[PDB]
Amino acid sequence: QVRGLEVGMRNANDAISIAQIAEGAMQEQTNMLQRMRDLTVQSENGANSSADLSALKAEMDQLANEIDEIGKTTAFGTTKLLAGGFSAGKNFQVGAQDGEDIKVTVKASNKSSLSVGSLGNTTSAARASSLKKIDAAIKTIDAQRADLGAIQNRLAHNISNS
Amino acid sequence: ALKAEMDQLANEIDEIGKTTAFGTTKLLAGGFSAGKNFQVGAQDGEDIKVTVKA
Amino acid sequence: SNKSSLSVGSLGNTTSAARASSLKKIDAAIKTIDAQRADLGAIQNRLAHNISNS
Amino acid sequence: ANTQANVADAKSRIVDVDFAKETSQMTKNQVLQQTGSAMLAQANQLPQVALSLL
Amino acid sequence: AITVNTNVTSLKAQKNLNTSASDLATSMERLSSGLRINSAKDDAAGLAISNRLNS
Amino acid sequence: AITVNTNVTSLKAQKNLNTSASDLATSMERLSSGLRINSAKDDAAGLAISNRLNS
Repeated sequence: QVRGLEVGMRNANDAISIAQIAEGAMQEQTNMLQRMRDLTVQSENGANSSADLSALKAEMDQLANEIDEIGKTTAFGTTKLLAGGFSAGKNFQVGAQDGEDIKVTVKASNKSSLSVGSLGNTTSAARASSLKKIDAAIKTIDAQRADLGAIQNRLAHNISNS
Repeated sequence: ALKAEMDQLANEIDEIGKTTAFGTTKLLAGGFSAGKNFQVGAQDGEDIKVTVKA
Repeated sequence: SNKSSLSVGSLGNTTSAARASSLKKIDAAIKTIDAQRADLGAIQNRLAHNISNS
Repeated sequence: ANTQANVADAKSRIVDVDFAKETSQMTKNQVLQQTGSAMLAQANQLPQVALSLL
Repeated sequence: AITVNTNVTSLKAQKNLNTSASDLATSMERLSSGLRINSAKDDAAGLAISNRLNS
Repeated sequence: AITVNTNVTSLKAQKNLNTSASDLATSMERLSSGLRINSAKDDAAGLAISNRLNS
C-alpha cells in the first residue's frame, strides 16, 4: 500500500502537468478570437471601401491560421493534446489498487472544429454571421477551460489525502 | 460552470469514501458500522469496540 | 516456487485488461509465498521445542 | 514562452531530487552505519568464551 | 518506542513545509501579474463572466 | 518539493516583466512621435484610409 501510494502520487502529478499545458494553450486562442471580434466590428463602417475590407480580412485570415497552428502543435513531448487524442479521456491510476483512477478529457480545438475557418466581411449578412460564430467559439473555449480547472482542483485534493 | 465543479467535488468525496483502507480492508464503506472488538487485556471479555459508519 | 508455478511468467502491460490481469496475478503470488513462509516458520519453532525436550 | 514554462515544470517533477526527503534518508543511514559498526565489533568477540572454558 | 527505521514526525513536517511553499509561490505569481485569476484553477465562472465583459 | 535545479516562479516572473517592459516602450514611442499609427503593426486599414485622406 505504501509503495503504491507513492507511485500513484507520481501519476497524479503527471495528469496535472498535462492539464496545465493544454489549459495554457487555450488562452492565446481566446486572445486571438477577441482580436478577430474587434476586426469584425470595424468592418461595419459605412466609410470603408473594398481595399480596407481586404486589409481587415487579410489580418483575420492570419489570425485563423495561428489558431489552427496552436491547435495542431501543442504537445507533451511528442504526444498531441489538442488534436482529438484525448477526446475520449485517458486514465491515470492515482491509487494503489485497480480501478482507483481519474480520467482527463480534452476535445479538439482548431479553426475547423470552432467553425472560424471561413469567415467573410464583404456583405452585411456575412458580418452578422461572422460575429455570431466568433462569439460561439469564445463560449466553447470557456467551457473546456472550466472542465480542466475542475480536474486540477480535484487532483490537488486527492494528492493531499494520499 | 459552478455546477460542473460541484460535481467533481462530489465525485472526489465518493472516491475517498470507497478508497480508504488498512492494507486491503475498507474502513469508510460500512464494514465497521457495527464495530469490531480488540482484546486489550489478558483475559476474555476485556476489550474495546471501534465503530465507523459509512 | 518459480515463475511458472506462480503464474507470473507471461505478464503484459500493453492494454488496460492486461494491466488488470497482471496486478491480480502478482498479488496472488505474494500471497502464496507468504503461506509457504508461514509453514516453514512453524516447523522451525516446533523443532526448537523438540531439541530442548531431548 | 507559456509552453516552455509548463514543460520545464513537468520535467522537473520527474528528474529533480527532493531535498526534504533525501536529507532524511541520509541521516537515517548514518545512524544505521554507526549502530552496525558497533554491533559487528561486538560480534567479533564471541569466540572468546572458549578461552574461559579452557 | 525508540526506532531508527521510520520517522513519522519528519514525514508530517515535510508535508507542512511543502504546503507553505506552494502557497508562497502562488502569492508571488499573483503579485507579479497583477491579476487574481491567472487560470481556471482560480475561478472558473469569473473567467467566463470576465471574457464577456472584456468583449 | 524543495528543488534547486529548476525554478518555475522565476520563469513566469521573467515573462511578466518582459511584457510590461514592451508595453512601456510602445507607449514612450507613441508619446514621442505624436501619432497612434507608427507602423502597420498598429492599424492596417487605418493606414490606407489615412494615406488616401492625406492625398
